[PDB]
Amino acid sequence: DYAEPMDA
Amino acid sequence: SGREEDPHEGKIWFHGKISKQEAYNLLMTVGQVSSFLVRPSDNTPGDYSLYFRTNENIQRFKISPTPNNQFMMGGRYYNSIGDIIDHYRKEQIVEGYYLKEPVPMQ
Repeated sequence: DYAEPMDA
Repeated sequence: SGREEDPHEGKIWFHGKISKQEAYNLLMTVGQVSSFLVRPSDNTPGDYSLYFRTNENIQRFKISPTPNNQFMMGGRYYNSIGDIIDHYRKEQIVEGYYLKEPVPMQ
C-alpha cells in the first residue's frame, strides 16, 4: 500500500 | 504541441511516462538518499504518488486531490503539490529525513 508521513 | 498536459508537466520532479520499477531504478541510480519524484497514480485515477529514498529503502506516499483545488497527503491539505514539497523540505517526511533533491525528468 502507501506509507504515512511522520506528521500524519 | 497541441496537447493539454498534466498540470505538473514540466516540473523538475514530475515523471508522467515511467513505470514504478523505472521510478525505483531512477532513485537508486540518478537519485541519492533523500531524493524524490512524483508520478501519476497507477491504481487510482487522478491521484499522484510521491517516491522518497531513505538510507535503506524507497517509500511511496499518496497525494489525492480534493474537489476544491487542494491536495491531501498524510491527512493534511495543501494548495499544490509544490507546496507539499516545500513543506517536507522543512519538516521531516520520515523520522530523520527531509526532502532534498528531485530526480529530474529524464
